[PDB]
Amino acid sequence: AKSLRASSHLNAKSVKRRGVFQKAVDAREQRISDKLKEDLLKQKLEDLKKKE
Amino acid sequence: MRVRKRQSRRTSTKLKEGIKKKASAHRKKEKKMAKK
Amino acid sequence: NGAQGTKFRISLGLPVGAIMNCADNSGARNLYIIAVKGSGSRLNRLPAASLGDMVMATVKKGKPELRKKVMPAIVVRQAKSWRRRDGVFLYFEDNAGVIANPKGEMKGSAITGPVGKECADLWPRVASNSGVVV
Amino acid sequence: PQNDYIERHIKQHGKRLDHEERKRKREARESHKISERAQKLTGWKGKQFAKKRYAEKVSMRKKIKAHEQSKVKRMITKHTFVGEGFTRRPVKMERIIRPSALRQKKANVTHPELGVTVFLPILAVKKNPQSPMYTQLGVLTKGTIIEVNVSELVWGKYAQVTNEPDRDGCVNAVLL
Amino acid sequence: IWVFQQLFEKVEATKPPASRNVSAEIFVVCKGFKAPKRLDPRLLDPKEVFEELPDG
Amino acid sequence: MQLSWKDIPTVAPANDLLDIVLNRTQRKTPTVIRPGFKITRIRAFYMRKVKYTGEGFVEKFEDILKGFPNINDVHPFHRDLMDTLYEKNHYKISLAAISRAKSLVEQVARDYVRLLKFGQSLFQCKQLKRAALGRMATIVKKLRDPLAYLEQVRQHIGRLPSIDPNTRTLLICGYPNVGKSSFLRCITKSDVDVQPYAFTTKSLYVGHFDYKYLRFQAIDTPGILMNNIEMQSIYAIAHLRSCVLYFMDLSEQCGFTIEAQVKLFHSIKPLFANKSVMVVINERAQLLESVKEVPGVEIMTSSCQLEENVMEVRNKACEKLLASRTPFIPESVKNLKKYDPEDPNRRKLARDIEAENGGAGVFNVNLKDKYLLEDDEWKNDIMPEILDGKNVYDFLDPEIAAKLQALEEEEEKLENEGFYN
RNA sequence: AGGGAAUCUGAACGAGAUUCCCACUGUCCCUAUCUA
RNA sequence: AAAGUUACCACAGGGAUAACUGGCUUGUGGCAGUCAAGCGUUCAUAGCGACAUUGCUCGGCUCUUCCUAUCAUACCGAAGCAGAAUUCGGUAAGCGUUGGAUUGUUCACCCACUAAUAGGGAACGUGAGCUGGGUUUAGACCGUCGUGAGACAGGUUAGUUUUACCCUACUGAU
RNA sequence: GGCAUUGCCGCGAAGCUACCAUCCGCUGGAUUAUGGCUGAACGCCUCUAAGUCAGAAUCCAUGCUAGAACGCGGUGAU
Repeated sequence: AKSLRASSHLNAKSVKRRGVFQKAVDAREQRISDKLKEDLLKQKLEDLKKKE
Repeated sequence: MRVRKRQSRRTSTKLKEGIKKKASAHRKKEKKMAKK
Repeated sequence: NGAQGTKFRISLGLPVGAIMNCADNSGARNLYIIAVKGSGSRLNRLPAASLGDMVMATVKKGKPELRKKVMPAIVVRQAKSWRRRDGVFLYFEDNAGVIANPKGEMKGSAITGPVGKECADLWPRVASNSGVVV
Repeated sequence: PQNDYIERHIKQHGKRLDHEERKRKREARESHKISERAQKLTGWKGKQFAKKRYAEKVSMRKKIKAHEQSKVKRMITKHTFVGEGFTRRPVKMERIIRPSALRQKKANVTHPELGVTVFLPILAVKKNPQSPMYTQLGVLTKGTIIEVNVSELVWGKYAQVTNEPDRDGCVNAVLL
Repeated sequence: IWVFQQLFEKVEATKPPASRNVSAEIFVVCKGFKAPKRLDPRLLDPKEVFEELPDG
Repeated sequence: MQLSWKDIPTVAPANDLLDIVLNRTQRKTPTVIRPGFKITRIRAFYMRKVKYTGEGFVEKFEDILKGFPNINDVHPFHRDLMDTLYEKNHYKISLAAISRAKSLVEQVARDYVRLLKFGQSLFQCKQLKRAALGRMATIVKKLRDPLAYLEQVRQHIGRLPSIDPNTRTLLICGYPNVGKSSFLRCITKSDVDVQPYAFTTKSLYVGHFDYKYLRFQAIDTPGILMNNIEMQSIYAIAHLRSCVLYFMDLSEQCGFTIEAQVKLFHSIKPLFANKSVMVVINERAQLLESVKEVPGVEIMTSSCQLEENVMEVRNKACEKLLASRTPFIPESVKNLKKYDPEDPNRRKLARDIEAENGGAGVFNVNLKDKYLLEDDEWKNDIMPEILDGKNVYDFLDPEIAAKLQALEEEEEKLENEGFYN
């Protein structure tokens, strides 16, 4: 059996990682950072609750 | 790679003195063989 | 040989030296396991079969025609609690297996009692000679 | 797979595009790679390479020289022979154990005057030097004169042994 | 031992000394032979010999 | 064994054979012992090496002996076919030399181990071991000629065709370069040269075809004018349960007289007299009727340029060789066209769907969008299946609103009565 | 009111011995837990 | 009359040493001849002579670590290597190297499974991690009775390193 | 309920636990054999001599574990 550090399998997995396999992670990251940006505005509204 | 075992260059005193006895043995043979 | 598609792990209930019943109408009533084909290898561990695994097994109580020759045997009933992917853990009443050639083709014409879901999935011709599945 | 499945393929499609370039450059590299192997190859592979390469030089000397010449025109741990009257023979050999493995019956004798070797059975052990005990035991150490059976067949009945059968396999003798 | 008993005169089992003592050997002798003119054909064949006794 | 022999372990040329067996005994056995050890370990060391080299040569020799087909025990066609292609006496001389050499090596090993249990020094023991393996080497050095022969026979028998003497066969004969190469070329898939000279073909080429649901094999032959190539053809005629298709060139071509074909046909007549002969033509016309004087012959005129008469010759050959309530069908199926694989204009299957969507094991098939519903807006089904300890499917029926309202009537019939106080 | 059947040994035997057949068990596969 | 001889030599006595890696060890035998690079004190006819070649022929249970001389797994080269399967060879020690019946002296092997069930070291590795079967009432000295041939339950004797609430490695902890 | 050298029996939480249960166990450079490029030595050639690309389960890293109690750092507290 091919090892975990078998050179050809590492290169085949690098063929994967430049396709769909990274793009889904690079969409998920944008959705996570979006909700992180959404988390500032809620807390800023609770700043303006006291500021009222 | 897995670098294999290296031979020593330390000649032990038993080796070194045994070398001298083997050398002098080769002399005594060569002096006899010279006569024939 | 013979097994269709992939094979997934279910618990091992039938080691080497276990007497299971015979389920087909070939002639044999029981079966004695001697070796398990396609098993792991530890130190001191016996080869243990499960449901739907081809073992090499001898007839102990049956027709003399089916004896004199050690032959492949696919286990159809386990009686040890294995797990299905649909939530439940299940087990049968007794250990039973059916005799076949190395190709996976059945000698008998019908299999009595329930046949396991996993065994009938992996072996097509067992499901061909099946009366009851599950 | 019919008969000549690659020869017909050559005779219809060719070898390669670069089959002649690869071959010619490889044969031109082999002049270097002989020397690149001779200065590498540590160990047993070096000794085997040196022996094969010495052989490949002497054979070439023979080709060139022949062309130039055709241009013009207690138990004993030594090997013994025991005669066929073994069953109750030792009168004077109380505890002189001679095992059956060490008994060689047919000496590999060569003829001097005609360079032919006849593998013949030993009849009698005559005169072993070093020990006159060994003459009576039948020991076949180097220098022993033995009697040779000429049943299979000018010939001399006696042969003097030349090898040390304790070391090598057989007994090797030369006729007198 | 039964088919021996009905095809011979006196059937005696031994396993003598100078056997292994651990091995499951029997040397059974069957002295005296009937030599019948009518031999039962279904008897001597191994298909009917090892026909197992029914349950209790 | 049966028809063909490709599966033979290779034959080393007796110098390399030594370099395999002797190197393996150097690598696989322990190699380092002091002179200062006990004599018992020195003995056991060299005994282990003599024996292991013994098993080495014997293993390689046994592979040769069991590997090659036992010539006089196989089959009468193959016994004689190998006898034509190879000097049968020398083929048995070579294998006899290997069978001799194996017994020799066995004798050597058994000798020197027995001689070895009496060694007194490491030197004596070493000299005896060197004596043993050197003696084995001398035996194998005497095998440089038969093993060189055995490699060539291994290579050439490995490429020989597999004829079946029990299937329906038909020999294809005639003078060398009549045009019978074009016949087997245009009857089956087998590449046989029609090169304009005498002995183009050098062996028995085989072509398989199927007619009347049966396996047939037509055997092309080099031709008869005696040679090893020529006698191969004649013994193929003699030993095969077959019919012979003798081909004639009634033309300027071939470079041989038709009268010589007549002379050869009537000369070789005895050994194909039992085979029910067919003759195909690819004072003067009267001497074709001289050929017709044979008990079992038929004459046919054909052209290889057209593909109908070549098939008709086959039809007559195979014919000679054999003697020797209403169903429900929906109109949506009847009106439907056939699936042409090389059509630019047809429906795309799921096979092409998964390729266009990318990959075999990566595409997930949508079970939805393929089932029939009243509204295709609710195609993407959720279906709860469980609500609070009790599964939905057990509660699920049509007219549950009317059935609920029946139970609502059964509410008010118990509401005013006074069960809830 | 633990079996059973043979055999070796001095027909049942005797906690004689051996072998087999049937039953049983953590001896083991493969250990896990509790108490003193 | 008895005498010569003894390495045919059998028993008692006196001498002389045995048994120290001086890099050990591995795969290709030996004897005789055929060539034959040279050297022989000149030099082939003072002789030695390599590779070839020709003659017939004490065992086994369990763990740790190491070696490669690798059985499998990884990548290669050669091979009539159509495909599959395989044979030889190279790099390669990263990781693997199974379960039962086996006791006239096992210094044998059976029958499967497995990708494969590779070979060795840790000088008395692993008998003060241990058992399964062998000496005969087995060491040494002295005596008594004895033709060549052995006994005597004579008589005197020796058989100390094993425990360390040492030492320190190793694990873990302040 | 006292008590039974835990008198005996059934079930059994918590805890502990089993391939008798379940989950999880990686990706970049440098190379070996080898295959090559340009190219000398040597007015051909030549994978190597100066250079140079690829290439093993190999190596070194990434990752994974401990943290030097006499290695260091930043930060809070008067």
